[PDB]
Amino acid sequence: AKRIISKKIRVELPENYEILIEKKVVLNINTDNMCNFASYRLMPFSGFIVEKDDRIEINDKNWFDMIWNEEYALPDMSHDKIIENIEYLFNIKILSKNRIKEFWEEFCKGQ
Amino acid sequence: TKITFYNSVFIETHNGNYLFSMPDGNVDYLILDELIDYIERLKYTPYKVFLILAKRIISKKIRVELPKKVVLNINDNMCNFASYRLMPFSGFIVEKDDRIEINDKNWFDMIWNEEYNKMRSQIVAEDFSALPDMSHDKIIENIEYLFNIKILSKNRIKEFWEEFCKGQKAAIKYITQVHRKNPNTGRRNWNPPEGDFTDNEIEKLYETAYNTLLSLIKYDKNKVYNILINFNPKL
Amino acid sequence: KVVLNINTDNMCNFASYRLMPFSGFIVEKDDRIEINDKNWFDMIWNEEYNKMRSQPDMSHDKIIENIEYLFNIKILSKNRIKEFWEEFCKGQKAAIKYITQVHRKNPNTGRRNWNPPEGDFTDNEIEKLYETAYNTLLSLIKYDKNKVYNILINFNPKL
Amino acid sequence: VVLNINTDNMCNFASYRLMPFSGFIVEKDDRIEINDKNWFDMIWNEEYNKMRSQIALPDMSHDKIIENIEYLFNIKILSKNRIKEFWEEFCKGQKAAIKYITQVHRKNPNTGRRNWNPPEGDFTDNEIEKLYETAYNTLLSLIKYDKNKVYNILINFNPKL
Amino acid sequence: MIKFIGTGSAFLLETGNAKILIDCGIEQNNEIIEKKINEIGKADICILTHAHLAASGLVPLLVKKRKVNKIISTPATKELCRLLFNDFQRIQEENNDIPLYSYDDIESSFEIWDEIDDRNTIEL
Amino acid sequence: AKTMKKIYVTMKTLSPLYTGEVRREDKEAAQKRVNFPVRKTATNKVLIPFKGALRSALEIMLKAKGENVCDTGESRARPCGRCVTCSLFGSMGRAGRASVDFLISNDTKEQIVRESTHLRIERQTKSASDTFKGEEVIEGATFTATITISNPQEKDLSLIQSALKFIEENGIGGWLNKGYGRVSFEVKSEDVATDRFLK
Amino acid sequence: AKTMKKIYVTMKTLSPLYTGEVRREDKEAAQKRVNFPVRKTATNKVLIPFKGALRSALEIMLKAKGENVCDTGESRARPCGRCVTCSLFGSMGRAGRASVDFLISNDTKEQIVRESTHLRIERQTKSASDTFKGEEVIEGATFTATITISNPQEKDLSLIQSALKFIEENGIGGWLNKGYGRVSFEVKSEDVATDRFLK
Amino acid sequence: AKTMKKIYVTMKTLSPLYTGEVRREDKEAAQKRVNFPVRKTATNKVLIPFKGALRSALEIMLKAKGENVCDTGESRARPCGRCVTCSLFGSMGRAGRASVDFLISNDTKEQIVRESTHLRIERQTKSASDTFKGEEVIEGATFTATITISNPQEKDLSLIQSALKFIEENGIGGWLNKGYGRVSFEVKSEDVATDRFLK
RNA sequence: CAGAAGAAGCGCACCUAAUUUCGAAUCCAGCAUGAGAAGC
Ligand SMILES: [Zn+2]
Ligand SMILES: [Zn+2]
Ligand SMILES: [Zn+2]
Ligand SMILES: [Zn+2]
Repeated sequence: AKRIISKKIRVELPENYEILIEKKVVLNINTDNMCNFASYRLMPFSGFIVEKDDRIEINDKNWFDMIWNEEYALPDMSHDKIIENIEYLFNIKILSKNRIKEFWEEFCKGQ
Repeated sequence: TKITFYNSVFIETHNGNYLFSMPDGNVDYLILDELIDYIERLKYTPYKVFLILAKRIISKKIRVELPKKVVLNINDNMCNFASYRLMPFSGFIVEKDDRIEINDKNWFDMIWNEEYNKMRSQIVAEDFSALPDMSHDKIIENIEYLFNIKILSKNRIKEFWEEFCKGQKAAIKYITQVHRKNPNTGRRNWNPPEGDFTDNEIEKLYETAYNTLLSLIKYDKNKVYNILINFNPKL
Repeated sequence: KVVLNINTDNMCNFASYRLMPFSGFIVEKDDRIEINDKNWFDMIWNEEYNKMRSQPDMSHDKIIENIEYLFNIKILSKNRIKEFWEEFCKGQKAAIKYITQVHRKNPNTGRRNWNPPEGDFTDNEIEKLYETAYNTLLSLIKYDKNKVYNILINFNPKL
Repeated sequence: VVLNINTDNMCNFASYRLMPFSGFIVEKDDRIEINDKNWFDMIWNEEYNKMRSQIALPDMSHDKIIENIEYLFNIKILSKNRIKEFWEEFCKGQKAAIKYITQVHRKNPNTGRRNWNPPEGDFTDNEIEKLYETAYNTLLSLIKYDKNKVYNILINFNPKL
Repeated sequence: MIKFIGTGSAFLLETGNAKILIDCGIEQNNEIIEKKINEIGKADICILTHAHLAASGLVPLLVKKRKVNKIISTPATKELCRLLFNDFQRIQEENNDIPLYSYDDIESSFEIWDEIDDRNTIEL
Repeated sequence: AKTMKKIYVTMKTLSPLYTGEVRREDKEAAQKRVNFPVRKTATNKVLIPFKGALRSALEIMLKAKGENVCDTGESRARPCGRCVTCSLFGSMGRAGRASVDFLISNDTKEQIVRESTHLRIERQTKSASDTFKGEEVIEGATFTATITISNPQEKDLSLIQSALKFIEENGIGGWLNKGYGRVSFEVKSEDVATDRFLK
Repeated sequence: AKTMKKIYVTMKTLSPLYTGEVRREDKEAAQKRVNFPVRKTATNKVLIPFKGALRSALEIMLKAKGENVCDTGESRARPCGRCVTCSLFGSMGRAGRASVDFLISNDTKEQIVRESTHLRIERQTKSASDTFKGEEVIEGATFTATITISNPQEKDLSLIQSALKFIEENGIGGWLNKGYGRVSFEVKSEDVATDRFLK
Repeated sequence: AKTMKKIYVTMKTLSPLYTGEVRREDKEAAQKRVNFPVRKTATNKVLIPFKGALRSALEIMLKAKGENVCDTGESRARPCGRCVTCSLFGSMGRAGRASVDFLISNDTKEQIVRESTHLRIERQTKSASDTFKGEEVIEGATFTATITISNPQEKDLSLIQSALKFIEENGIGGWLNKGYGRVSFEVKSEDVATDRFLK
């Protein structure tokens, strides 16, 4: 604790017991031209939502534009090769619906 | 709100020890080369500094921010592209009385189906635009008997009148729908007769209700209203 | 020809077009395929529905005692005497019809359209007071107009 | 003004001919066009394709369609649940309706079973299979017709769908 | 907000819509452990860092008292904890002290047990 | 009259909730699709009447305690004007001192209203004899109200909280005998000055 | 009046239990994954209807005794308003004196609801012709309800207890003849005051 | 009606028994222990389907006898509603008079369930080609189920005992062809008044 | 810095997870009070 307070870092020991951080979502799109269709005040909008540290910011194409001008193991087989191989092994009954089910189950846990 | 002045206003609330521009206490928000040491002099390095300078102070391991209803996103697979984490999403912002929801195309498709079902089921053919025969007394007799036993009720007479205002054809549609014996359940939409009976008798009173209401649609509106107003005084 | 009677003010701009979802009624004419809103059809539904629908004996000294009692235990009121006097001025028949309407006990609920007596009355004394109101007002039916007005004017001074 | 809606399904309310509708007033260069939901689905695919980029149905006549749907409704193949779920997939787009009728008609390669409801009554196996193919062809022909006429065809067999 | 319960150690992080738990475990009195377990309340998730009994030992006790809906951990931490919980129950029963949970609590704890790897973002 | 008691009331549903639609046009339009519509605002929010529930609660509780409380509720009954319920809720003379707002949701019908299937089952055959659909409000739905007592007496918040416990125990509205309407209340009582707005 | 009976009813589930989802949105959401969803609250607890089971129980037993009871199981059958079942659970004239709550589980759906595979076997080839998935409540899961009887009478707890025994024998919920829904009921009754909340 | 036939059936296994687990979570929890888990309750007791073997037994023998009977084993079949098996066990609208409880054991899994090594042997090398581990219920295990028949008829006990003789000679559960499932049923039937719980 | 108790191998696969009926009926929609006062 003494060494990390020496690194200017606040530390709360468990023999003791405060700011309110709150991540917010910013529209950043102008909600003037807005109608009511089915008793809901709605607007179809095209945008590029961004997740910034501490803030989710919905952002119009103006955003992508500015950021566009600013900016600008496992083996390998083609997509059609994968579909053709799983098609053949499905009709040769090596790959089954249960094997594909558990491969999807383990792939949903990570790679 | 404990406020202290320095050569700097050090307001110390319970929501953070704010300081607009170095005290010896813990400082949470710094509302701010010469600039870097001032932050280095503060013990318990601040959570956020509200300011080229930002690039450097980010690399000094410090958070920055550079200067209504709650907005809730309902749409979530993003991508690294152009540095910032990001996704393409087209959607709909909706402005509720206490919130702003960010919905997608499935919500609008849902409310499109929910509105289209309301739209398509409001006008039913010739609204406000081969019937059997019965004497007026026989109509009075059968509607009175089927009002005493609970087949032709006040709600049935009311809903007869509302559809018969919308034309003869809508009234025939309503009467055919009420008399319809569903082949999967063997049941008509007539309210069942009160009093001890038998299924042949009950089916014949249902048939009597069908023929007496159908023989009333051929009559004039005023004559229909003056037959039914003796039973349901509203309509 | 096409006329848009729907208000064109509020319109979003998605996909570089000014689009707006509407839910209305496309309506035919001699040459006008007009798009008329929800309110227009509430106009024509109300218009068409409204168009298709629009097309005994007792003593006077005992009568005074009865209307006093029934005005003091609140069965007979200023409003009852008012509508009784209007129906009396529209005829004998309609006033008997109104007295019948008020006294009519609905078989489904067993409720008459009088005002309930206040006080610790049980069931059949309230029923006897309702019958008393029936026979008192229906005995007042046969009397001449001047006598009914002088009888009612003690209780409801407006009528 | 340029209506992009077929002006059919028009009832006669009193001395008035009209059509319940929901669409979009897409005000453009001088058109102020009235385009339906299919245009909005195209527009949504336009946007949700363009924005990402920065990172043969048979003809069967209408009266034969009512005749076949009626025959299949009385022999318990096109039940009210089938008409309801077909309507829910039809309002979700025609492609989802192709997917649903393909899924229900697909004779599973292992079991040999289709997902229709079995015919009630005496029918041979070849006859039952021809009835299942009739169900596929009739609903696949119903996918082409527009939303209003499909609602009129399906409302006479399922009153709540 | 975060509560530091710790006998047993645990980290309850009440978000405001859930009660997420970190490392319910006991390295070493059974009654005060049970009272301290009752002090946590119904938790939506019980996240396990590692498969040591200092951070996983009380997980079957939490499914005895039905205080956890899902026990997420790493796929190797789970398999480890199979052997770990049967060994802890073998030692506890073998010592003739009254078992703090049972083998059925072990089984049912692995009935609601999900498993994710590193760098896999769950949203619950 | 210098003070005003504001009781902010926050009601969370511990059960399905139903309160029927009273508006004839809205009821008919919804009865084309669901036989028992729930009461709804035009802003698509759920509205329970709250003054009658509180008044009925206080009338049965205060009649049980043996107090001088009349029975509004009997057919065309006249409030006496001398009870505590006539003081807090009104008589034919003076109005009620407590303005009881409707219990309006913070959520919209898409989020809290579900159409549910209810049955009548024949006893001997044990099969469905009747079927109907009813709109209900989900569990955990949060509703708000603000009771505003003008000329506040000292036993006014206690009676409101007692009525809130009675509404918790009997249910707020709708099919209360079937299990619907079981709720819980949170009471943010306060005492504001009447000249709060005059700056 | 002046007292209210409170029957605190605790179910322990002995066989598995199924009561299907009634809400159209929740059912249509779950029929993608499971062909027989279970009734579930929005706070993820299991919901069993209890008033109809207690009604139906008492109607069968009192019709078998010969005591006069109406039938409210027949299609659109008007309640009589004179029988003891009409006094306890309700008629069209007078409401039910017994306010039966919903049987709500003490535990969450991810702790007592399991998804199960059911079949139809061809009687001749002894081979699966149909496979469906259904959600069931596990055995030993505990449900709670309060039967809150206003205007108490003497035979209103015992008949309820009698009806509970019938629900112990026949079952509650669905799939009652395949063995689903055999349960045990434990009862704790108390005559709470009607003015208990008045502080 | 006025009576109800309660048939208490005690079944003793005369060979190993396998009824496979239907719950998803119980199978996925046991997939690293036993490849064929036994259907057990959450009270750790073995749960066997009983309605469905009785129906299949009665349908096969009544089809063999030539008496009119439908097949509720063919895929998505509709029970006719007229045959006797539709009376006892049910149809789509009339429901089963014979409420057939699950065969819950009298003991726990630790006493009756054992984990076993089953094999597939090559016919030309006489070698263990596949080894797979499955649970089974031991011999002598006792299971109990109560069949409660409402509206009792004359040929309802006799048909159920005939069906139980069919399950005695054919088997209950899975792996019936290998020798698994051979049992002995013992029946004690009694007619109870439907108003027996009133007191 | 946390648990620990005659050989050998194996302890895995596959299918199915759908279908259908019902979604109505009924009662109620009243009553009461106040119709004045004051300035220019
Ligand atoms: Zn460790
Ligand atoms: Zn009073
Ligand atoms: Zn009755
Ligand atoms: Zn049959």
